[PDB]
Amino acid sequence: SPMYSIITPNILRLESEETMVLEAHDAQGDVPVTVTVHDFPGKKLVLSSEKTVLTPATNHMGNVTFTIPANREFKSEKGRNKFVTVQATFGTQVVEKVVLVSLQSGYLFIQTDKTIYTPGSTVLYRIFTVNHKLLPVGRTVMVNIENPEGIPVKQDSLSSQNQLGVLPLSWDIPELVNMGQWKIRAYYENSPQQVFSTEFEVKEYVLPSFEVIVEPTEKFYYIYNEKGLEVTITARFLYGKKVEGTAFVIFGIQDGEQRISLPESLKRIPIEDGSGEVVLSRKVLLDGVQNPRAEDLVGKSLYVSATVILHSGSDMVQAERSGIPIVTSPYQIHFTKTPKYFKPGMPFDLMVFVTNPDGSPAYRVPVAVQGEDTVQSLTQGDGVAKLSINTHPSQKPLSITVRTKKQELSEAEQATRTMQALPYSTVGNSNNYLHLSVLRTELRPGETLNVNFLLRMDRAHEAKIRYYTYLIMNKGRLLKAGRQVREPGQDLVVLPLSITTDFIPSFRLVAYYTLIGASGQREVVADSVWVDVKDSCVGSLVVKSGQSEDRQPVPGQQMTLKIEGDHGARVVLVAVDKGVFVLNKKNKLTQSKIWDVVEKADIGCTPGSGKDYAGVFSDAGLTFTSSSGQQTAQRAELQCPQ
Amino acid sequence: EDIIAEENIVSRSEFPESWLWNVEDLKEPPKNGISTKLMNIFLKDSITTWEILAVSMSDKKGICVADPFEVTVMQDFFIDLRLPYSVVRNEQVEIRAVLYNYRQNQELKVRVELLHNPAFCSLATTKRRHQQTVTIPPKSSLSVPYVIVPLKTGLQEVEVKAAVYHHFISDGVRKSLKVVPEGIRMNKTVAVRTLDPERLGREGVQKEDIPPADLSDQVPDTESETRILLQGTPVAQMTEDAVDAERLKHLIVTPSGCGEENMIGMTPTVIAVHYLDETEQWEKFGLEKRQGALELIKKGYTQQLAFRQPSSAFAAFVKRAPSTWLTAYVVKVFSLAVNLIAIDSQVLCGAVKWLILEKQKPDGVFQEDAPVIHQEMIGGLRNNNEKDMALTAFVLISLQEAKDICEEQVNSLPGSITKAGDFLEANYMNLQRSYTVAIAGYALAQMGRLKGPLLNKFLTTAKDKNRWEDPGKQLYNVEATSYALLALLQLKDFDFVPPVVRWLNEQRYYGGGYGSTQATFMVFQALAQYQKDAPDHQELNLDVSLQLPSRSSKITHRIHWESASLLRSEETKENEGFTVTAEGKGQGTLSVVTMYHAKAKDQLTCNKFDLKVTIKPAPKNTMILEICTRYRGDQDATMSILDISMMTGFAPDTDDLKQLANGVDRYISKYELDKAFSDRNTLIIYLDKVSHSEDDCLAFKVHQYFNVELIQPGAVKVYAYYNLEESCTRFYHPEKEDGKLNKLCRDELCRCAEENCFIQKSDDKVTLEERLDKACEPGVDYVYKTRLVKVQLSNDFDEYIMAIEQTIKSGSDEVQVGQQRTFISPIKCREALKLEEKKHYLMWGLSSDFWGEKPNLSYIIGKDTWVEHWPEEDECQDEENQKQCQDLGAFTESMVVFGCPN
Amino acid sequence: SCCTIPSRPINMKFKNSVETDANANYNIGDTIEYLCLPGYRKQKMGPIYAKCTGTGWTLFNQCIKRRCPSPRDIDNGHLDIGGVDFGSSITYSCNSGYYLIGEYKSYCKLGSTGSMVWNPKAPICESVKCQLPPSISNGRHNGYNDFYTDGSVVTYSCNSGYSLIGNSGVLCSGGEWSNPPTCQIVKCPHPTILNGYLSSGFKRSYSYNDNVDFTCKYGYKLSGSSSSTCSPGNTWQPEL
Ligand SMILES: *[C@H]1O[C@H](CO[C@@H]2O[C@@H](C)[C@@H](O)[C@@H](O)[C@@H]2O)[C@@H](O[C@@H]2O[C@H](CO)[C@@H](O[C@@H]3O[C@H](CO)[C@@H](O)[C@H](O)[C@@H]3O)[C@H](O)[C@H]2NC(C)=O)[C@H](O)[C@H]1NC(C)=O
Ligand SMILES: *[C@@H]1O[C@H](CO)[C@@H](O[C@@H]2O[C@H](CO)[C@@H](O)[C@H](O)[C@H]2NC(C)=O)[C@H](O)[C@H]1NC(C)=O
Ligand SMILES: [Cl-]
Ligand SMILES: [Cl-]
Ligand SMILES: [Cl-]
Ligand SMILES: [Cl-]
Ligand SMILES: [Cl-]
Ligand code: NA
Ligand code: NA
Repeated sequence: SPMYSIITPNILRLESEETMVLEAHDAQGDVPVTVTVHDFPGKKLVLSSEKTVLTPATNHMGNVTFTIPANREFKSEKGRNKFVTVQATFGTQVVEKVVLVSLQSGYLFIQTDKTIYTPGSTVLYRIFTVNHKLLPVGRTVMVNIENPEGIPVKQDSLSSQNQLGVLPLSWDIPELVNMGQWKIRAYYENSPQQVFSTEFEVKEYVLPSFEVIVEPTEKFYYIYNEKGLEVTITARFLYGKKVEGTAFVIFGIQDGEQRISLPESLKRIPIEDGSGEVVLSRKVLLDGVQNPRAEDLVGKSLYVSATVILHSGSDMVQAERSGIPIVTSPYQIHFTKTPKYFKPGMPFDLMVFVTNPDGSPAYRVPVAVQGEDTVQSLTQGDGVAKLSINTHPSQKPLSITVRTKKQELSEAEQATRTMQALPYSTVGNSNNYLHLSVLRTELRPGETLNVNFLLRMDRAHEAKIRYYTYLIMNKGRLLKAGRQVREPGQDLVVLPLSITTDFIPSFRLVAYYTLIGASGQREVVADSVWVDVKDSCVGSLVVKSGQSEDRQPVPGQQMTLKIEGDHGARVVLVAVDKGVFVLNKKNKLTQSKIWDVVEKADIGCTPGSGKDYAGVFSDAGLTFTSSSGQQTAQRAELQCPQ
Repeated sequence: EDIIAEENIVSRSEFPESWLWNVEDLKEPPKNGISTKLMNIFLKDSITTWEILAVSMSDKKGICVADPFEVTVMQDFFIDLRLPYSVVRNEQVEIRAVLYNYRQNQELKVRVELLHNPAFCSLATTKRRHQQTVTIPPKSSLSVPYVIVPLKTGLQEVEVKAAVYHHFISDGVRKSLKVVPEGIRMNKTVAVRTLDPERLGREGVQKEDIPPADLSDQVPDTESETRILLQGTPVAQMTEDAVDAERLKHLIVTPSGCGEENMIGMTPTVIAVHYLDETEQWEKFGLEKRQGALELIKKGYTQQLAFRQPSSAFAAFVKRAPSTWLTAYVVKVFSLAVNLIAIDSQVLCGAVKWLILEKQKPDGVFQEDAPVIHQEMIGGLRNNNEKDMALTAFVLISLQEAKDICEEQVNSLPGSITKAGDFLEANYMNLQRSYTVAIAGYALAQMGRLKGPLLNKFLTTAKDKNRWEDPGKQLYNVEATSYALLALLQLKDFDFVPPVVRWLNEQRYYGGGYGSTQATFMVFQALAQYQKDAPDHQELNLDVSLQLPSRSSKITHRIHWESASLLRSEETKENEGFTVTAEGKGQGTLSVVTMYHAKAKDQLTCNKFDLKVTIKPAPKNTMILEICTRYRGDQDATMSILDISMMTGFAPDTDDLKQLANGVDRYISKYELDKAFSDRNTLIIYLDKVSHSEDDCLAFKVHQYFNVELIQPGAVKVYAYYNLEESCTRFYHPEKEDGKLNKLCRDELCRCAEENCFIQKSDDKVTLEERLDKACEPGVDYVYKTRLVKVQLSNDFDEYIMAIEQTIKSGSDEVQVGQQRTFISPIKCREALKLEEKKHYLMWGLSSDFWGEKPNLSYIIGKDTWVEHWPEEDECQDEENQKQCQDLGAFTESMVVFGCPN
Repeated sequence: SCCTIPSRPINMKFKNSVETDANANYNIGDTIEYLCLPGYRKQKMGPIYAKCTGTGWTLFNQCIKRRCPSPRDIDNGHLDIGGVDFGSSITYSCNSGYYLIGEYKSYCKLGSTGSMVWNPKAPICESVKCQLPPSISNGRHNGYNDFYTDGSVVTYSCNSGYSLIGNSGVLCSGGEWSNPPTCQIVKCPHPTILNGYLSSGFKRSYSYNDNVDFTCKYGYKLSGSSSSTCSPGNTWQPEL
């Protein structure tokens, strides 16, 4: 008995290109399918209509791409939840699934010319308007400027149409203005709930002539370190020359929001050849706090303030280095990249992420699984190690403990972490499972990654599985889908997947197979895997000197700026005095910020696997529906749980 | 000479914090996939490192942020002019021009100059430059202090130039600084008015008169700004809770029967879908389930078609005579189900047509000839009393439900509705049962025909103003109350609604069960409609205008609910009273706050530190400099700084400095002590603390190595390290105890002291032709004849109020006729002036002698200003002398009649 | 004697005006002093002068163009700088949505008080206003702001039973608004089909741009593939 199935993203976006994947199982000849999308529950209007015929030559696999109309006729509010009915009909056989709708229509990014402004001056800004594909788009944007109190002082409704995705604006700061952190907040008109923001400080100031860099010798403070916290002070003119002067350095403890100053830490040191050294003593620190137990300081942070005065007395610069964490270990372990579900009897893959106390990845750090012999694994550049443990077949919950194996460290100093993984629940004790595995090396576009498919199931019903089908989730949508062929008797199969700039910054691969169960009922088995891809710009943009004289320019001199980029690209520029950044380096725009915004919006909520097949689908942001009644549960929330 | 002349030096002046805000495109043809753009840019004047950031947008490639590109702009010799963000007007201040020499093996002998600016008292003037010659060792810097006094507010210019002897090298720096008025900025709230035109205003109009701000302590000649702030205050309406989804689970039923039974089973399923759709409660119920509900409904409909008779009416069995009620009910239900499934237009409209043409009497009444078997299913209609009104009402309602669907097919429909409405209207006042009152009330409300005494009977009939009830089945009362709720909703009487809705929900009735169809259908339709008609927020539509006496056209602001948060501001420089008028529905907030500069006592300056500085002759000239500072806090200050700058040509005693450095509780850098006697004229002394209970004092000798004609006052600044803003600065000078540059002040205006005294002359006497020659000179702006009205005294000036009797020659100032002008003279110039009130005078002078702008504009009696006593007519006629008076007459005549020639 | 009589070097004049009048015979080693003409200054330290040598005159020092201040940028405008020396020019452009007022070209010249200045003074860029958001028959847009500039959008909405025809959004560009939508009452006579049941869009009321599909028992008329539309003027233009 032939079975018809449809797979779509768990969440459907307005004004965004979406794809629906249609599959026929055990079907002969051409199959005609008509797919329509309607509003739920009113069915008042057809949002989209498309048709496609599955041919036996294509290996019975089809897709229909549709964009929900921008119109958003279905009214927003009270916010959530909007739904649509998705219907696919294959040769008079109807399969329908109700899917959740997100009104979000793309991304906005805000760029100001500086990070801080004086009253009376002008804030120049640009609003980059892109879709979920990160491509320039012409839409209507609501823009607000908010005071430190949070009140909107200015409200505009603009269009980026014909602006090549770049909306240049400006705001004049009144001479009499409330100081503080001001916010620029913009949103797509159609998607009022998704607000994108940036901040700028308003303050009376003058630019300093030099910068002060205060850096501890260690990114953290070990609580049992007798030496105390050593801090280096560096002072240099913005034009590169070293500073001679006097520095005042003071320390404090930060616990949450509160800050406790350490008066006795105050020291006055000479800055010679642009350099100075200063120490916070363990005794002073420990005397600063009311609690006699030093261990209570763990989890808290230290901050250092340095004020440097030029010998002329003409210029003074204050600089702070904060969030120096107080630790009992120079390392942290994270299981944020490992699946929380294992399949009994099949190797379980742990994706250990080892970091420094500042959040940065840790390189060449040995890591092992506790309760198990050997299994040492080093860390990659991204601070990622891969571990594998063989599991006994049984529904018993899995408790894994990972510890660092750093040679120069005491056992009390090593980092440790424990996670629990639940058994994948098969249908009717079928004891059938699919498992996906990947090499986990640092991944870049232009390279191909092998994806390994391994199945464990009763050998009597084994012969039935001719293929697997895989779906590639990326930036909230389906990017690719396909099939991987397996002959009977073949436990392991390998799919080579070419990786492109479309895979940036990460993707999930969801594979499944279906068969006729021992119950006589239909049976679907699935697994999902998550893989990181190295961040970079899609395409390239580089700025350097065109003169190439290698000699330093003088004031008022003309020079040649060389820009290299993709053809036809619109390039916007700004030149900023470094002193501004000496005063404020918050809210600068970078590519990594963009990729972060993208990763936060992701539909998929887990690293992989699930409680059941439906769990696997939903977790990676998919809806599966079949004629036999096997479907994922309805998704309650737009936000990822946690 | 061997040095570049000042004029030849073009100062650096372009110091923007940001620039190159440019949009470019990679139009250039690309090798591979990359296109290279070469841009020619002119660098700014700043000496620093620029961060150049680029962001690209591509339709194929997307958005890309490039890595920041740095450009360092550097110079072997330069001036860093360190200016504060702002300076107070008429307050002496010290600034630093720091000179940098970054040559490794070459010292630089340099002449540095502060340019003269009429807006600043400084050393430099128009007649004389302020130049110094200094020497800078290699890999070193030198601080050159300038003491100035800002004379006018706004952006003012400071320029410092420097050139190198024996080297074709120079640099200049031209910067602006904000000069602000004295006193402290204050915000004074003139008024706070709640805007509620319906609640606070007659005839929907609210008027508020806002008074002018009382600026009693406001500094003279200071701009004030009045800010008018409008905001809308959003008010969200509270709606009653919707019935939970789980509680309609039992309402989903599979229809079976029997023309009547099928409808009994069809009723709950249809109304449940209706309520869930309306309240969007399909999520908790289960989305997948909705499909299901539908085909039950479909089933029912299909099945019901079996009991449709050739007349298009309905009955339990095909053999049975058709029921008016059951037919009208099939209409009601099908009409409500027309959204959910495809209903045949012919069936519904056929039933309607049958009801009208077959069952409606000439008076509008509908009649039942074949009552249904299941009396239960007709709920409140079961009562024998007032059957005509109740059944006519019911059928009419069914008709209203079908009007939009059947208006074209059925011609008799508008007339029927009207006819029924007439019968309801005619006999409504005689009703004695709450049920009939409620249902007929709803029917009449649908036609907008429920008004006046009828409306009052309807409302009055409600017990406790929450329900419509009668003795008997509770279900009948639920049904009736649902009808009345629908009526109130139709009437939009939202004030009467909330207790009624609360009561229905309080009953906790969820339909289903024997004899429940009417109560179910009606309660759920009524609640669904409540949800539909419910407002989430109160209406905010405001039109607010403010009328300003300064502006002819009023400013109009419309405040709506979406933009309610948005702050609207209007600003007026004039402190004038105005009126604000608000119209429309909603709530608003008006706030009027005036920002002004207020004269402050005690003085702002030195609030954290007391600082006394003294310079005294010491027992080759040497003096003793004493510095006494006291912190004004509750406890001793932490580590602090004394920034000391020497008088011109003075250096600290080296031995004194060393002994001070070895002294405990203070520190002087090895850098300072190592430095030679010259050319460093700045010294920083770091204090480990500053006492708060007594003056901390120190003293050292200073040696005059260089002699100059003009000596710039030295300065001492004290501040704690953590707060540079909270400082105190004192000046010191031998000739002047205060250290203050000589200046004169009148009211809020100050000018640099100059030798411009009126010249007294003459014993020998003067000719008419000299007057004619001098007055006709181009430099002379005005020539007047006037009388001294009043002589007044100022701190630095003598004032003479002159009523201009005749304008012999008129200047830029227009005195017209008989107006008054104030002529002033410095106290040091008293002996030369001889003025008496009530006496006439011929005066004339230069435009350069003007001071300030009207009002209180002054004429300065300087050296070039002519003042001559004019004898009275009686006196003029006598001897001693007739000559002077005749000469004044001729002077006058010649001047007005012929004037001056080109 | 041997030298000659020299004509003024370019950009220079004689220090002594009397020199040419003097007509003195010049010996070897004799010097003549020059001054730089207005708008120029000496290239090197010391005087600018020529010395008579046996083989003609020889020039020591030179005069080169004086330099103007570095130009300030203009708000909402771009600056094209040809140079900053004497007689150089800067041409001013204005960003889109802005127009230029004042002079579009400036030059580095000699000003009174003998100082190099930019003349004329730099122009100012001003926003092109749109203003006057058009009213619509039986509909209100909103707006409440003036003046609107390039890129500004105003969204129209018809209240009550009126149906909005065309785009609800108007864009202000070049001081000119795009075309407003018209909101008119429209009704649609219920679709009738012999032997067709109807598939979807079966709403009680048909106003604007509603849609329907037909399912029918066999032996049904017309062709082909049906579907339907509702169009303004209550007309229905396709394949019943
Ligand atoms: C649906 O998706 C297919 C990709 O393959 C399918 O994807 C699933 C979602 C199911 O539908 C399955 O049936 C199947 O696995 C898209 O096919 C793609 O076609 C494009 C061209 O339109 C191919 O891109 C390139 O085309 C250029 C020429 O223009 C060639 O030079 C390139 O070599 C390359 O062929 C592409 O290879 C192909 N598959 C991929 C990887 O995307 C199909 O476009 C899509 N259907 C619709 C309606 O969008
Ligand atoms: C108007 O001025 C008042 C008084 O100066 C402000 O009140 C202070 O505001 C500052 C920040 O500007 C705070 O640091 C103080 O804590 C405030 N003091 C008090 C007692 O409120 C007030 O903020 C100003 N008005 C506005 C609109 O900000
Ligand atoms: Cl296949
Ligand atoms: Cl440039
Ligand atoms: Cl009919
Ligand atoms: Cl010259
Ligand atoms: Cl200029
Ligand atoms: Na990534
Ligand atoms: Na400077």
